[PDB]
Amino acid sequence: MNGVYDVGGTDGLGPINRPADEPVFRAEWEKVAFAMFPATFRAGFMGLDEFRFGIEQMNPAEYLESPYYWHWIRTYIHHGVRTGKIDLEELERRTQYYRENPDAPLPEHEQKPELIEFVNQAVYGGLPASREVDRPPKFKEGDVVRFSTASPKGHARRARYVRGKTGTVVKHHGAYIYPDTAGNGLGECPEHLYTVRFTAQELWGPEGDPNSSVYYDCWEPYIELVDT
Amino acid sequence: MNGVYDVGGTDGLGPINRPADEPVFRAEWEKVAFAMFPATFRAGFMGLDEFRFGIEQMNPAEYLESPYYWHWIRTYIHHGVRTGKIDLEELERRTQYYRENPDAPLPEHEQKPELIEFVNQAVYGGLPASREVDRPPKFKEGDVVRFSTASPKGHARRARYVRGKTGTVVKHHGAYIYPDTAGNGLGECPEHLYTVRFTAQELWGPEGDPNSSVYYDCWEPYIELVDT
Amino acid sequence: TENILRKSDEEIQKEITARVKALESMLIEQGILTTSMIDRMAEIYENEVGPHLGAKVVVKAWTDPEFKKRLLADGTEACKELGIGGLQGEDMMWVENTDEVHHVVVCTLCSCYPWPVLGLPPNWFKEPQYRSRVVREPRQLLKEEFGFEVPPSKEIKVWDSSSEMRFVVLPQRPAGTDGWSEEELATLVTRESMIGVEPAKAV
Amino acid sequence: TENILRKSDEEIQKEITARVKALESMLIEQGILTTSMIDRMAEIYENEVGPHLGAKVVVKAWTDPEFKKRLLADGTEACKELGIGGLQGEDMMWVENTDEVHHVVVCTLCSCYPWPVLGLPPNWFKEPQYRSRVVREPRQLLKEEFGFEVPPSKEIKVWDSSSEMRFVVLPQRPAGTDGWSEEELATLVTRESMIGVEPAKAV
Ligand SMILES: [Co+2]
Ligand SMILES: [Co+2]
Repeated sequence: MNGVYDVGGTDGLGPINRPADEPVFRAEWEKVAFAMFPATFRAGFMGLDEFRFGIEQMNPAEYLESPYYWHWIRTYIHHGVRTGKIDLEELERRTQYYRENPDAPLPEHEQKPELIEFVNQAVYGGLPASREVDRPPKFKEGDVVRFSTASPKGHARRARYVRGKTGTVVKHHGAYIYPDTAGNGLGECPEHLYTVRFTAQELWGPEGDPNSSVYYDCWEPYIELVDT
Repeated sequence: MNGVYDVGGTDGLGPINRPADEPVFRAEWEKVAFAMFPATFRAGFMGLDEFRFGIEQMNPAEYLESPYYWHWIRTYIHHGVRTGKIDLEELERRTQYYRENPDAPLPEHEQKPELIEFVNQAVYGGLPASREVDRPPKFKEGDVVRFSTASPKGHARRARYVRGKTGTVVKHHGAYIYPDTAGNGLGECPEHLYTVRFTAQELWGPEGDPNSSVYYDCWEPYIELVDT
Repeated sequence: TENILRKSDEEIQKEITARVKALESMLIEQGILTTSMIDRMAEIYENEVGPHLGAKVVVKAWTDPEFKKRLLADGTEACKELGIGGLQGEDMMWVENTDEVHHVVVCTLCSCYPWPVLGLPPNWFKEPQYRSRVVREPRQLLKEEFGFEVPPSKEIKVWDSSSEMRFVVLPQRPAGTDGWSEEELATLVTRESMIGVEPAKAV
Repeated sequence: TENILRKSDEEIQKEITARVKALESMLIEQGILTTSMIDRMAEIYENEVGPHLGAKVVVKAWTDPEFKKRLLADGTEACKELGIGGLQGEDMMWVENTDEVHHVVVCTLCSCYPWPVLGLPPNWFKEPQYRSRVVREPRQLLKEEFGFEVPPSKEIKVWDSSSEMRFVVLPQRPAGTDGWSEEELATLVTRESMIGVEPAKAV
């Protein structure tokens, strides 16, 4: 989607806010937000691509100025409601309950060794998105390609700043989960992945740095051949 | 500039909020904001193009959700500070004064017939931006042109959605004040103006309406010839 | 749309009111703004300049083929025949709706609107929702927001006012109005019909 | 940046805290989230996984030409030699800074970062300011924000992580470090030097 979240190249966002140092988690709620990532993933709320799409659908004004982990909370709620796992009305009632009683206890529950097992496995083993496909790569290093001008209303990894631009294939990485299908609940449908080099002049015109290039990853359907 | 204000084509902004009816001015402050337009213009705070640029430089989150006329206030303050006509510290002090004393009187002042004269002249006579230039038009109806991919950091009327796109010249309107110079305090520097037609498929790819076209006005430097 | 970071409308209005009164006090002291100048501008756009002016132009075009030709050839000059023109309407280009084409106007970059014939634009026209979507999904927007269904085979031309040229839609004359007076026809011309988000009133 | 519509940081934190505790209570009742699972995830990224891991990889590459070749050929496999890898670092591609080229990484679309070697990203990396500007004005950003001046003649390659491939910068080894031990060299490798916003520590 052509969401505001796709900020690459956007002007007027202001100076970078960067403290000399900071903690990993600025508040207890952040630790909870973070931990809900593997929790909702394991529960089937969504995959990684869908996770991103939920955030992309946020109110732009809220997205631009809210604490980072709040974006994660928004996507959990989005998918919880989508899958019917979260009842919004009950969530609203509980929110008010905790507003009025911030120190009220959390529900009684049993600890589950399987959840710790999942955490250790996901953290140290990873959640690889690489997949094998039957078709060979359509492109190769050195190929001059043009990025698609398609503008899907659903999830995609097509930054507005690279659309319709011409670049050179830097490397073929093999096949991976395809965002355009995965992020929209349409399955993995793996596609070959390539890193493509775009000159700053190609991306920004005369205002671009005369000695800079941006490397952007493109799934096979995103690009078409110009010069082999 | 590549500001968020350039919303044409942006997804996720939400449903249109449209009451069955509404007053021209929803509050007294809106009438004041509106009237400050000809007041600051006459005072030399800025021209029309600079007026727009001041709004484009607003905090995006504030821009997207603030009442319309607040945008006007922001541009008045922006240019008042730029020209040195408005002292920010004094403005802040007065703001707090009126926060604490909302019914406090406005400064004593004499009415000026010249200001009413200006209002009547601007309203009924207009502030025409059409200008005469020595050079003849470079393009004509029927010409197939391509919109520039330049990305000026200052003011311009180059919507991101039309950049690099190919269209057909619909009409030559004569020469007008050029935004790229005017909005950046560089003078009128008039350029010929053209309405260009872009198909929805050209702008949005396969997601575009198969039977729609967008007409966008382009100053001469914005477009280059493809096919005469 | 919900934004957990946003203050209440009440608090927002209180803050804006104070900031505006503060800025106003300074411009007043500078001698560039007065209470009479404020009242005059407001009076003009609250009671003098409005969509009834554009309606007069539309009905004249509907009942005078020659004027219609002049209107489509040079909107500014044609409107001057009726004493209509001025601020933010110095350059007007009228576009004719037909059985094959439907026009709709927008200012994706801000809020540009033909003040001399329509007065100040309604808030929705100036907001991000309409502006962002109309150039991308005009057919769906017209149906969903305005209950106006434009057949897939009928072309929708969206006019984005990126320059000082102001686009105005000349809606088609509704059926069953043969021989109606200009005054009677005017009751069918709405601000929405001249923006292109709705056709002129039926019946 | 100032936004007159925005609530105070205090009110924002109070609201978020309540909403998170509410959502947490529901996920707990569903049996998919527990207090031990929360504490375990936090413990890992607060004390176990951090930039000290990436530093180990950097110093090994600096002192072992063969490992460096393997690192640049296949980042994931090379890092596995040191028992480094996992979540959000399943696919790593390391890029070498030289006298002719400087690399800098970003995730313009969100916040993608190589967790296995750098831990969780600092907030500025995840924010709109850095993300929007680095692909457009990398040279000016490095100078203005990080006090890092990259000569106009030196190419700046910006790597945007649009896929699961995670880019990591192998900074140049600072001068005057001949014969230093891997432990001593590690003191010069910062999280910033592996993002590309700063070179490794001088001296
Ligand atoms: Co406008
Ligand atoms: Co990211």
